[PDB]
Amino acid sequence: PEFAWEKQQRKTFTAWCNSHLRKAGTQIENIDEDFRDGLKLMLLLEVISGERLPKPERGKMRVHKINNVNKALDFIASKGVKLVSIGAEEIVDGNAKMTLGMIWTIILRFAIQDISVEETSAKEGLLLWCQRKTAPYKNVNVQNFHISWKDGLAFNALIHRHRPELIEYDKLRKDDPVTNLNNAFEVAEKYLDIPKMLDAEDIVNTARPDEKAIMTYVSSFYHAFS
Repeated sequence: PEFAWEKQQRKTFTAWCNSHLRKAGTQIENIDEDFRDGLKLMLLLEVISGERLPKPERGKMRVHKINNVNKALDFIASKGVKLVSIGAEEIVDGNAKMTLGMIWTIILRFAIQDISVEETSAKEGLLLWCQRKTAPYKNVNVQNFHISWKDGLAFNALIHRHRPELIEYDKLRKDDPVTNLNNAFEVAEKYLDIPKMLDAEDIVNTARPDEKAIMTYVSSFYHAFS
């Protein structure tokens, strides 16, 4: 039995991994299984760092997989990440909850941390960028990475600020949140080559939708527009 934030993070983090793994000629399907041998995890880190990790071992025994995951974890540690709750054995053994936490760590370090706006970095910097870009939209008030995005208007406003032809902003009503959210999600996919990472119903019906999932997707817009 699972949580809503858990279904949110699995969809989102899988789609995010795939938005990078596609540049290296592969995809994952099931985040609970497809990183257990460490190969696609090294691949992911090569794509998002623009660097190369130590040669992977493809011998199919457990010890090689543990070795591959430890290289990945060493590469993350080398970029300044203090890994705490996670270890290579439990990843290879398919600790799905731990594997989700490791992917968040990678998203935070490689997609969010280096964002810097007006002497403000990482999550806070990304939020300030959203605030700046959505300033002139009177029916938008970005104050967080959760409820502020629930009605779909902020997503649409972000796109429209950069690419006004993609969004007919005046059609969008505040009390029509699922239409707004899907509209943004569809435009981002078709036109900005940002794959869908969120589910509209999960966003609307959760008092506070998952801010890691929203941060992940929004970080993709920051990089698409930079």
